[PDB]
Amino acid sequence: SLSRFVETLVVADDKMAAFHGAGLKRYLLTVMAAAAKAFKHPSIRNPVSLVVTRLVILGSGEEGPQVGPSAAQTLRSFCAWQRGLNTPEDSDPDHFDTAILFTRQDLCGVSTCDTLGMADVGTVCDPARSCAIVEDDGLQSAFTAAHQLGHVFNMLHDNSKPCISLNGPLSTSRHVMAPVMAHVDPEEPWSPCSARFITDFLDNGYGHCLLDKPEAPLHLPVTFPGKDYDADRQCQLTFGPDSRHCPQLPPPCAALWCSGHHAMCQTKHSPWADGTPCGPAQACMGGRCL
Ligand SMILES: [Ca+2]
Ligand SMILES: [Ca+2]
Ligand SMILES: [Zn+2]
Repeated sequence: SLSRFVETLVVADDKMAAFHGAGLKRYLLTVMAAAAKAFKHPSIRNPVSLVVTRLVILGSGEEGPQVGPSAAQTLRSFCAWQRGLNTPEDSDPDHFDTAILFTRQDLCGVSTCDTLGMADVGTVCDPARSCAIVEDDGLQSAFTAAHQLGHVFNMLHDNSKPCISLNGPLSTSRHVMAPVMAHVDPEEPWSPCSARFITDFLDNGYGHCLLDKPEAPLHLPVTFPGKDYDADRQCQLTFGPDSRHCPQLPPPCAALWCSGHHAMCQTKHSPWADGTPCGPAQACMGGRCL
């Protein structure tokens, strides 16, 4: 089976910078790594290799895309912007196959949105339309990412009419292309339905532009995200610099609860990052302490 490469542009926005500071590039790489690990899983049934060839960080001095107010607007804004950066032929190292915008603007509290982001379906090799938006809110934005790129590869939600047929009645929502905020089974990240829709896409020659290998991609961390950022840090990434992990809430791994201000524990209900210590000889995998 012919091996694919997705030459990804990554764009961090004006507010993503304020939030992450110097820690940004590393953060963004840690997330992208994590998305890339999902596309590399045998469950997708295709040798797809997610790869960052460019990374751009804006100001505040750098006239970027007009992000906000909505998610639908942000995507049309981004996709028109991102083109001024691309090149005519996939022969120039600067040519990228798809683009992703991470923003820390609350779009999904003012506007409708897919998970915490948006994308069109089946666009991988259309430079005018191959692009995505993700609202960042922690390491788990690596799955928001994959879900949106999934759509880029012509995937649909696992609760659509076509997907019920293929996944079977006893299907769970523990996969990347589930319409809810996901808790992806890492033994089986992609469902049968997602596995098929991509196969058909690539087989019908829609991934013709993913065949060239980029000469110099950015290095992606090979350590777990829970080792790179501990529980407190992960909490800090979701909610703010003052947020500490509330470990006391059972079961370990299933939900990252973080402190806030009397005093409280809050949650976005997305698991602890994979490889967070949760026991003496234990770390978390897919929201469980194994
Ligand atoms: Ca190229
Ligand atoms: Ca390419
Ligand atoms: Zn979706």
